Amino acid sequence: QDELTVRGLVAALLIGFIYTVIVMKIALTTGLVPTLNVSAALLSFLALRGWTRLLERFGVVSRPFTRQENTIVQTCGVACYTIAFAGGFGSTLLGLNKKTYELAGDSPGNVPGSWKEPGIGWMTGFLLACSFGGLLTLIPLRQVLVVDYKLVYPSGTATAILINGFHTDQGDKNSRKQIRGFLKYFGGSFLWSFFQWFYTGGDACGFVQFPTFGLKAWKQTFYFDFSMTYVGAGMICPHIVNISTLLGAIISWGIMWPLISKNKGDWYPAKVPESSMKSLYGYKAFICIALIMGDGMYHFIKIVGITAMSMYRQPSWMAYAGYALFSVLAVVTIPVMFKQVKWYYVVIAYVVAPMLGFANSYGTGLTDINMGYNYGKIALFVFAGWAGKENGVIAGLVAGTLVKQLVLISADLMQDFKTSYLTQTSPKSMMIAQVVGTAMGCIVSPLTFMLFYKAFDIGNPDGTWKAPYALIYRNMAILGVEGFSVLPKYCIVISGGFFAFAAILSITRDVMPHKYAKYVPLPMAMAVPFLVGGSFAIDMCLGSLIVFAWTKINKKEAGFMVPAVASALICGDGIWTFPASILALAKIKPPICMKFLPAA
Amino acid sequence: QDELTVRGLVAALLIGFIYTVIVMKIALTTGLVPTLNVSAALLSFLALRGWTRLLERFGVVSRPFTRQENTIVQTCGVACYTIAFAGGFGSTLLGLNKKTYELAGDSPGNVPGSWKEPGIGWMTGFLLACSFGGLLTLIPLRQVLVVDYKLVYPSGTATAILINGFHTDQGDKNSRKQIRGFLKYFGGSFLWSFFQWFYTGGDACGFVQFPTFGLKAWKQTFYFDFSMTYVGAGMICPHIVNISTLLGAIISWGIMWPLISKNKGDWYPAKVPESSMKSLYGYKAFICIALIMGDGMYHFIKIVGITAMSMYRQPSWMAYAGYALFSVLAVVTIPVMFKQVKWYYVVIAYVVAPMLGFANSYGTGLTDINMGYNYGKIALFVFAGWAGKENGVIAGLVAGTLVKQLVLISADLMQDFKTSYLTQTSPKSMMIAQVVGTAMGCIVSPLTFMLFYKAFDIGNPDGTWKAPYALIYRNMAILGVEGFSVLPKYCIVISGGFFAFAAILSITRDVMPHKYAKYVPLPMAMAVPFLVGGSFAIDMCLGSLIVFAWTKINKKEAGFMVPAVASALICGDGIWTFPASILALAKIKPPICMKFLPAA
Ligand SMILES: CC(C)CCC[C@@H](C)[C@H]1CC[C@H]2[C@@H]3CC=C4C[C@@H](OC(=O)CCC(=O)O)CC[C@]4(C)[C@H]3CC[C@]12C
Ligand SMILES: CC(C)CCC[C@@H](C)[C@H]1CC[C@H]2[C@@H]3CC=C4C[C@@H](OC(=O)CCC(=O)O)CC[C@]4(C)[C@H]3CC[C@]12C
Ligand SMILES: CC(C)CCC[C@@H](C)[C@H]1CC[C@H]2[C@@H]3CC=C4C[C@@H](OC(=O)CCC(=O)O)CC[C@]4(C)[C@H]3CC[C@]12C
Ligand SMILES: CC(C)CCC[C@@H](C)[C@H]1CC[C@H]2[C@@H]3CC=C4C[C@@H](OC(=O)CCC(=O)O)CC[C@]4(C)[C@H]3CC[C@]12C
Repeated sequence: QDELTVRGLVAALLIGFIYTVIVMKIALTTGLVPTLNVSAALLSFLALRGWTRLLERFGVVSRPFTRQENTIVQTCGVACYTIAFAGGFGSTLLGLNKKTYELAGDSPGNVPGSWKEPGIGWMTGFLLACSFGGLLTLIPLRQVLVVDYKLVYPSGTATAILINGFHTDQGDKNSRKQIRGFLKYFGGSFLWSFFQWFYTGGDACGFVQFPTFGLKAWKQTFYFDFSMTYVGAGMICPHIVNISTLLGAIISWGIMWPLISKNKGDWYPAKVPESSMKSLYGYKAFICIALIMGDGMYHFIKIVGITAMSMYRQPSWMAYAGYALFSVLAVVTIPVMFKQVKWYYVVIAYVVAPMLGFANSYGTGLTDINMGYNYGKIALFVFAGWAGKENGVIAGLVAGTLVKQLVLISADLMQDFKTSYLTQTSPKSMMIAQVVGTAMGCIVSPLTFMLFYKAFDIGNPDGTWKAPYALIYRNMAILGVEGFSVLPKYCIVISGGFFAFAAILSITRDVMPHKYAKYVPLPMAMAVPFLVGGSFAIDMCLGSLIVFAWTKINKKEAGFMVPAVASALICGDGIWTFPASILALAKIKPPICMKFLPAA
Repeated sequence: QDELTVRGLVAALLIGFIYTVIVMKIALTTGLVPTLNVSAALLSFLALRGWTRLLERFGVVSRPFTRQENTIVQTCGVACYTIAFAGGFGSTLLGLNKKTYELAGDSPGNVPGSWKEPGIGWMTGFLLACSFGGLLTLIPLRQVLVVDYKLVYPSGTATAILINGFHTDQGDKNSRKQIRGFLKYFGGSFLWSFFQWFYTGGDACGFVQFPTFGLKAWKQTFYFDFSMTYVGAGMICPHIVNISTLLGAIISWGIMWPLISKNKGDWYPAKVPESSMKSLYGYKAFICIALIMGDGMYHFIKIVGITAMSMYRQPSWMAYAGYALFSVLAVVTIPVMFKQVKWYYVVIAYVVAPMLGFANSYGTGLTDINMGYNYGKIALFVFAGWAGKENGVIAGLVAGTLVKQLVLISADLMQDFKTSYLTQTSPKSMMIAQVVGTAMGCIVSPLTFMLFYKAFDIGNPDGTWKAPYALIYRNMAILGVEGFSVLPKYCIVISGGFFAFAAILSITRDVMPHKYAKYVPLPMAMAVPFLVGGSFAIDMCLGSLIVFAWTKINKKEAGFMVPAVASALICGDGIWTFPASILALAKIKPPICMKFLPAA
């Protein structure tokens, strides 16, 4: 009790509903889904405190609003609208339409019978079959990642400190300074993000696209964006993670991509545009996943090996028993909706999902970057190649959704579990909130999507309701119909080499003594700057430099003030994401565009 | 003794010589003469300390290098290169050439016999006749302005604190914090100015031309440039000065100029470009000088009235006796060089010079802005109208130089006297340094100018050595040949109205009780934003806002730390002016141009 409340369920439903509308409409118009996890924590506090104070004003007495209750409300609210974008409503499930089929055009794999129309009944059934699969895998993941590996989730840590500060009324020698120090940088970060908004009024202009080291380095993604989220995240991360991130940027963007791009006419065709698996993006996706798989497989096998040895020498199996039940339920249900999907396609997806989900959850616990979109695109490509021209596009799209959603749900909610750990929230109550929130998400989102779908015209390339990613994901399946031959030359060989390189580094860190194991780079921390630019790496290294400078200047103060200052920078930028979404919701666009030119 | 040293004279000659070359070449190529007063103080310290330490390394003993000696060296050095730009070598004396005469073209007033060629003999004689006139007027001005009126010269105050910090080795509870606090902001301001340099690579782009309130307000000069000099200057100025500066910007740029510009076809011709006395710049120059004259005349008359009453009831006259001697020497000498100039033209110039010099020196003591260039342009216009088409262009140019130089010398060296006051430097030793420095300036500058003039081609509009202001000043004289009829409609009436308005405000402040005299705006502080934009006013108000916020937060700390922090911001930007000049000297230009566009 005192954590699961009726008022909390009502507040979570309201927050989950309004956030679903914001996420859905933005996805159906621009496709740039914002991260609104931090804003939900603030809205949960304001809504419930206002309700309690309203009762106080009228004389009605209510139960005290504690920090554990606030975490549960955010947890239920987050899972409600997470399905809105993790379910592929604007990316993959929208790519099954006949409208998207016609936009793709006449091409191999795009057979006349590979289009599906949206509907409330099948979408709700599709989500319920697969949404409750990731939740069961989370229970074993919480122990190994949050409490055993002690991974720091910067978004989870920042939200936990924010939630604690709201409910911390104790007067201590440090508590007062923690809150006041948090407020000074929270307001500054929010105003800084608010100020930047007026000058990001075009393609690649603003403080985000600032060439701090010149235009030549900026085009190589080696600039410094003024993002306090990445600076704040890097402050609470260990230096080895921040250094490893810089190495990945230098190896990929400073060495590898310039060298590989020198063969734009020999290795891969030059007529095809970039950002496609046939041209220079095959290297981006496959090498990046190779590093994570090379490191993720070693860790996952080691955990199984340790567990196997412990049992041989002698609720963990309860979660997997329930996971198998939902896995079978999905296997018997999904091919009924889609004749294209075969029964064993779903079995393979569910078998490798805990492994893929573990890798992304582990990666999110180091660099605060959720790479579940990359896994869905890779899973879409391989599954599309597992079927011929017939029943291939739908097979890739549907199988991609299962992998994309389960992996995204895992990483997103692991940070939410990190918040519960720091706020002394009961894990069993957290499990109930996610199940209730996910169940409502599987009902609200299909209803919300159909309300937009029926009222407006979605998918028109020359209209307000344009979904660019619906066609992009459709083209990935069409290109994925053909096998691995479409990948550029030496793409598999280099990926296999980096798989070995990732494997060697993982082994090297656990075999060498602890003295020399503090300097081995992390293979999957280096993998993040392979898809995103090196600007993220520079920001993380700046955060470590600030902590390194602060620690030397004042060892005592930096011990307890760095988490508070780092959280304020993350929260302040995170809070502004809600007004920025509303401005984007109301078609209000930035007035000015701060462009940089080479003294033309 | 201990202030006038042989090593100081040698160092001042070297600093004065190198600064003359930098000022002369920049004036002959771009015309944007930098303010290098702060950089001279640092170079004086480094040069002499290195000389003393070199003697220490070799075992040679030397007299201790004190703060008074440092002030004298900067004083002699500043006066040496001040004549380089205050003498109109690149603006007015270059406008007398036959090359400039041909560029002006066929127009009334530009008679065939109104060109003069440069020469070492007459230029040296011309300067010696008029350069030592302003110095004598300074001696009475020091008492009334520096010590009696207690005007704060932000550049003089900042240099004095910088010079004191170099020679302050005492260990006190506050002295250590004063120096360390100065160093933190001095390095930050220097790096900030250094960082901005790479992005100001074009016409109106960079952090200086930042539309902090939108593009509409920026075109109205109501933006916030990131200039730490103006922010630092406003911190040590009283709030009434900073508020009055904002009022002048709102009245002129927010009300007057938009309304007057609405008559671009009726009041003044629209074909003629702006920034000319015939179109919208007559209002800028005449109204701005009207406010200063309205306030300056009241103060100057009051000082004479107080002095007259004191004598009636009963070295001041020594300075004026010497000033009259040089005034007569100029009168008998200048018309010999120029047949165009008549004897009584010089007499009128020297009679009104102490009045004009007092007004600019008083204005420089409030807003740290030297407006002697405006007086020279106004003096050029009226004196050109005092002669017909014959002997009119030369009469305006020559008479403009006397007014421009004497007024510029007064304001520039009054800040130097403010430095001596705070550094406990002997005023009589300061007088000797200025005379020696001015005498060398009248010799080095004509030699330096002729070295460039003989070696290269100066005045070519399509060459590296282009002097835009030489022709602009030439056109002012040609337009000034015709009388006050060329001024736009109602220009004199509005200027006369603001003359009364300035007079009323000056009287109102001294007649009302001290309780209500703290809120009367200063007429000549409002006059500064009439020529420059309102961005300067905003920066000054930001500095007052910082002090107002700092004082409320910590009354004790803001008492002694504000001058140190304000000086560091001014000095840091001032020091960078020297490397920026060297980069401009070596034809090195900024790489990037940070342009702002309306989301085109
Ligand atoms: C003490 C700390 C704060 C150091 C400050 C960081 C410097 C190492 C950075 C800041 C500005 C940077 C410069 C910003 C811009 C350029 C322009 C760039 O020239 C271009 O190529 C621009 C486009 C073009 O000219 O074609 C060359 C690198 C350079 C000098 C960068 C080099 C590295 C600099 C000096
Ligand atoms: C200390 C922390 C806070 C970050 C500071 C990093 C920068 C000072 C340095 C480190 C890595 C450097 C980069 C390392 C590698 C490259 C690759 C190089 O790319 C190419 O070789 C061009 C290839 C082509 O022509 O396409 C251009 C310089 C650049 C961007 C360097 C620019 C300056 C960077 C970003
Ligand atoms: C708490 C403190 C820090 C307040 C922050 C200052 C605000 C009062 C300033 C900062 C940004 C300013 C905005 C910056 C840019 C614009 C664009 C401007 O639109 C334009 O006209 C741009 C050119 C065009 O669109 O044609 C309208 C004013 C506005 C909203 C400005 C209004 C005033 C703002 C919000
Ligand atoms: C508080 C301190 C630190 C300075 C902050 C000042 C700004 C918040 C305000 C004060 C004065 C304002 C200005 C007052 C007057 C005008 C005149 C107005 O000009 C016109 O009427 C346009 C004329 C034309 O169309 O040519 C445009 C708005 C502007 C620039 C305002 C923009 C916003 C300003 C700069």
